[PDB]
Amino acid sequence: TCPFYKKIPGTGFTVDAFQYGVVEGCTAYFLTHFHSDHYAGLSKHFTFPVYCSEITGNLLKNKLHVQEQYIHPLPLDTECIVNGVKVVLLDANHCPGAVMILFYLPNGTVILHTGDFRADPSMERSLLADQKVHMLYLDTTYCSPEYTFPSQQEVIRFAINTAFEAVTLNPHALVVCGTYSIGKEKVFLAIADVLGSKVGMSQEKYKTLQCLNIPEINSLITTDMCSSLVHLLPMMQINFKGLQSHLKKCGGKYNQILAFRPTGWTHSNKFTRIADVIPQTKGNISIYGIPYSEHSSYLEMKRFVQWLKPQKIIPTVNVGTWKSRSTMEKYFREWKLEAGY
Ligand code: NI
Repeated sequence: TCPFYKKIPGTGFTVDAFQYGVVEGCTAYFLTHFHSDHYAGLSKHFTFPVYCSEITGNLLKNKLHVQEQYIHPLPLDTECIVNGVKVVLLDANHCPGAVMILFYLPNGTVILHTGDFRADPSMERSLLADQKVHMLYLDTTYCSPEYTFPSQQEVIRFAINTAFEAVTLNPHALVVCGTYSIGKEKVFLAIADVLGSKVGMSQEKYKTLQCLNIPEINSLITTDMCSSLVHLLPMMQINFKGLQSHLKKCGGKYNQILAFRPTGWTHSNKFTRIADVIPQTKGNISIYGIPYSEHSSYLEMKRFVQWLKPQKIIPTVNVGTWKSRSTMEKYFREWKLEAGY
């Protein structure tokens, strides 16, 4: 049954609740972003209003074939009225089109639902600064102190330098980047840009990227693999068997693969600096695991919450075990006592 943490009290609204069939008494279904655990259940047969960002609206229309009369895209940073309730969509710093949602209840409660987000100090100068939030529905993906990772900027620097160096030493090396969903486009686009190549990918993937309102995308991507030395493949195929295979397919245009697997977190983060990352190598194939996160680290999350000072926190991630739940509630209490709210 629809869980309580996907329901907005005092409204007929749900958030990311498309896999439960008809949710009793739901008058508007909000979608934070186009990732499968969140959209699961949408299709061309959905006949209720869906509210979302313009980019997420493009992906519903073109990838899932949701009919246009049920898609209600909203501009960001703009006060809008949905079924008589004032709402604002804010940038979530997650994947393209990902939003957080501010609900202004008739009775005067203000509710922020983060969707998936990577908290950042820039959010402290959005519309959020202008009024108090009583309840926070928080993306708690990495809510434990062991989760540290570098800035996105430091990680992209690492990848750019690595790739530029390898291909300048060997102009017959191919770079491969793994993907299984939107997000993390900066990885493969930054590399292609430093090498003066377009990124080659399947037609299905090129279609997905054309939905995202990225400036000058026609200049950076292509479905012609031959003319490209940065290839995007499914994340599944980023392993020695999968890469040896792909290399055979290129017909001796290339003699070496350098591949990137942008993962969330890995236990090498507790020990290893970004400067200190090494690949796994077999033969003429090297694989780099890089910690490019589109979720908040524990410290980023803690700062955002201590800044916002909500009266109640509702976790949306890692809620399935008692030990998880109970550990998160302990951190919330530490944060609150340390900051004085
Ligand atoms: Ni997500």
